[PDB]
Amino acid sequence: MGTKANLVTPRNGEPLIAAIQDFLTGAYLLTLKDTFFDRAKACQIIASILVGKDEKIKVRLPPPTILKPVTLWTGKQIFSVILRPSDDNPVRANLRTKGKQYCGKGEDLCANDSYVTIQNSELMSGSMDKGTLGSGSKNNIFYILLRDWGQNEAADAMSRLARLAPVYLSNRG
Amino acid sequence: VEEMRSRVVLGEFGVRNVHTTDFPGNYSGYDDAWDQDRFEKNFRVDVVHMDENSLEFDMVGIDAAIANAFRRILLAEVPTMAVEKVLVYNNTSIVQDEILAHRLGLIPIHADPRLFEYRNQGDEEGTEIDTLQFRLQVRCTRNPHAAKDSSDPNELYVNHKVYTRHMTWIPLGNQADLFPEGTIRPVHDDILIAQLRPGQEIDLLMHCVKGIGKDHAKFSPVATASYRLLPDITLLEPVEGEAAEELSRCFSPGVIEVVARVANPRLDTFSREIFRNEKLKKVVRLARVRDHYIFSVESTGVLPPDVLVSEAIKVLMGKCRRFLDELDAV
Amino acid sequence: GILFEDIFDVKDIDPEGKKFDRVSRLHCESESFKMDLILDVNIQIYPVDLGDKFRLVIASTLYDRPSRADQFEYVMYGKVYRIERLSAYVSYGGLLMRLQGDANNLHGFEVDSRVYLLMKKL
Amino acid sequence: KFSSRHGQKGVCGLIVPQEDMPFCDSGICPDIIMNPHGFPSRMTVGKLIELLAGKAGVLDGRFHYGTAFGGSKVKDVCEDLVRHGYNYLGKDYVTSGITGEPLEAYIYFGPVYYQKLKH
Amino acid sequence: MIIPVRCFTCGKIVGNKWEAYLGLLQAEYTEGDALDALGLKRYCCRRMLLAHVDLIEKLLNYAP
Amino acid sequence: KTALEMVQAAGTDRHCVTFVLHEEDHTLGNSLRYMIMKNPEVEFCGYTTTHPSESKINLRIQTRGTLPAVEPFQRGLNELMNVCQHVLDKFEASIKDYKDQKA
Ligand SMILES: [Zn+2]
Repeated sequence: MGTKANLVTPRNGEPLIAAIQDFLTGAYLLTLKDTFFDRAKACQIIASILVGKDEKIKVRLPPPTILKPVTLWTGKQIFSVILRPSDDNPVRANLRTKGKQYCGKGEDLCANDSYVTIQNSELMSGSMDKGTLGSGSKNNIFYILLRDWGQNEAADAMSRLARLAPVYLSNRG
Repeated sequence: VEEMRSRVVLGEFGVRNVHTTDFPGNYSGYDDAWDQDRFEKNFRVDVVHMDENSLEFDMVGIDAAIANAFRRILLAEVPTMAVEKVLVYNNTSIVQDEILAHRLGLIPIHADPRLFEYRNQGDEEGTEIDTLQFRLQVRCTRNPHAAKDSSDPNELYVNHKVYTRHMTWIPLGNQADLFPEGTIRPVHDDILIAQLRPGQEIDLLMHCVKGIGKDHAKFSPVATASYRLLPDITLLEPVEGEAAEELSRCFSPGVIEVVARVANPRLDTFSREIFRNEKLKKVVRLARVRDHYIFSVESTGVLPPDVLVSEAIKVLMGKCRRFLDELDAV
Repeated sequence: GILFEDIFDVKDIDPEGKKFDRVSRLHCESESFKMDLILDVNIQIYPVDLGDKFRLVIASTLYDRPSRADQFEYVMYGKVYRIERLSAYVSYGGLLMRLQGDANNLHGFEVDSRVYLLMKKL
Repeated sequence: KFSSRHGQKGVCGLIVPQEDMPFCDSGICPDIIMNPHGFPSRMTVGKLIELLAGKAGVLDGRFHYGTAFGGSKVKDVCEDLVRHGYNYLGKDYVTSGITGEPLEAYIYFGPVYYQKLKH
Repeated sequence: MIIPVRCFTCGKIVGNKWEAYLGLLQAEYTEGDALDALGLKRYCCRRMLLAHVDLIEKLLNYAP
Repeated sequence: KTALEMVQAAGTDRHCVTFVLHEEDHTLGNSLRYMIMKNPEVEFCGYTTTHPSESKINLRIQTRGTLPAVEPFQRGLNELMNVCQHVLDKFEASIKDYKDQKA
């Protein structure tokens, strides 16, 4: 009866334990295409995820996606730190799906940007809707981290986002 | 091409540039790696309008992270003296006992801290080096020359209202270092503690202790200790011909001159009325300077506000020398 | 070390309407190679306008101590993540690039490899 | 449990210190930070006007009638914030208490009648 | 009950501004500019006088 | 027993430590984070309160080369103490000038 065992309801197979309310609207506003963090805010949002079984990892900030005119990270690159904070973490999550307000035409290249593509636990395109993080969808990441990589990595990546996404949202307002 | 990492820019729907974004290897071409003498030269403090119980100095040239220390340190880490234990005797007032004892807590006390020390143990007796006792004995009757009117100052008014004038000071020990108005009860002598009707008493001793503001907010030395970045408003287009007096009533009143000139930007409250105009919202970008803010300290009256700030910096320096001596142990 | 380079002409600054305040998706066309690309560019740092010839270089590496390739003035960093006349989808965190067409000159590309942009106006 | 005079009741989940809380420009740190997700599903737009009719009310020294089917409209409350130098919707520019930098978006702000109730 | 001697949000000393406020409303002074005469700039310290009811003069009647 | 370091691994790594500063909060962390991020040899600095119930922050410093995760921290305070020495003196020289101008 542990929560790490019953992440999944026995009617459908859907996950019931997943983000609700603010965490979803936190991580959507963070993985939205427009956000850009400098190494000021980037190491501040990331270092929120270092308490309570997580304080003993060499947290690897990914290299930034703009270099020359100003160097700054993007929002989705910091959401990848949720799925794989350390260097020696064995999680490689993979997911490709539609989203809400889907563009209809175009696979992943249209400007509406509602098409998630995660390769090796690095969010490559798209923004995290409810349908890619919440409860009820069989293609959110916490369901994908459950089936492919055990249930400890799904509960850790869900308890990482609950710590990370309010720390962004309370400073974004 | 041009870099406003130095102005936050306020749009109609959001605030655009916000985070400080000035650390080594962020903005190519710019070396910003904490040159100490560069900070030492580009920084000044411009004091505006210091009477009693206010202060509006500037501190131009620090990041908004250390500025949010001095706001926070002022708010809840500069110590003051306030009433903590109300030894109650007969109290027949209709005001309840704890609510009286809580309302004695919020009264500020003019005896300055850093003459006293903290209360080490429980130590409910006090040691006259830690505490500061007050007495309150009010028993109201009818006055004999009262007319037949129902005017509570005239009849029933021996002491109908328990003001803070009725509090007195029981010098605990030598207490000759402090003078006659030296521990001026409650900084404000007009504070209404409770009301009475004849035949009712309030008899209570008090104990004052030195407390951090974050322990309880009655120890807070300052009413508001907020700060705000100095705005600067740039008309990108020259405005004239009755649109200037349109832009006059749009902003705060003193901010503007009438052609249109942005005469004095410091007085601007961010109403953001430009975006209602639909014509001038493309004309002028409004912005606030990042490293030029405006502090506004208004003390309750325990310590004068020019000594609150110089105490607020003094305990941040003490908070980091407390840690630098930890590394010297290890 | 260059994977791919040519001169490009940006033709639609944002094709389907401005959706973001800091990123607009360009549509460009090459010079004599005819490589269509659909590149997102942070325009707050690097503003681009309609009909502007700009260089574009894709490099696997840049070679402050090793004295980087910095003659260019807008450098991103991201990985290729799909190869579908080949398309070649590159992602820069969230900023997509769909360099397309004529697979003989696209030969340097692969999948799951780190890729720099080095743009420059003309 | 506190309620909010619109049926949006709520257990007081956290009690932060005052210095960790998003003060606006004039110094006013809030008392009760309310979550904005109570609004778009419940559609209690009447709460969003009390933060407007209250905030214009205290600034003018007046009690705004919001009755049923009438009361003070928004088009006259909003032009009372402008006289006191406030945003005409009430969304005031705050700066965050924790980090010290200004918040990315404006924050709605005002006095609404929170009644403690007996739980 | 009685006037709370602080503002709840900022903590300006506001308990000593009640009978000074009631002395102003006894005169011509409008409800608005009475609080501007007492030095109440922001609205959160303004509601402590404006929205306050004084039960303590009414309870006293029923408390011999 | 306020500051205490947290070793990254049983073997011990000096390139990344986690300072736990007791009885404090953002008042220092966010002002020390800034003064230690302006060091050119820190690739990662950041702090978090473990819980609002307890009172501690967890500063984590990660350098580039072989920085012992203590030398920027002992220089984060030393640069900040030199600031608070200077900003105090520029404050008291300005109040003393403002009061005299009012006379
Ligand atoms: Zn107040």
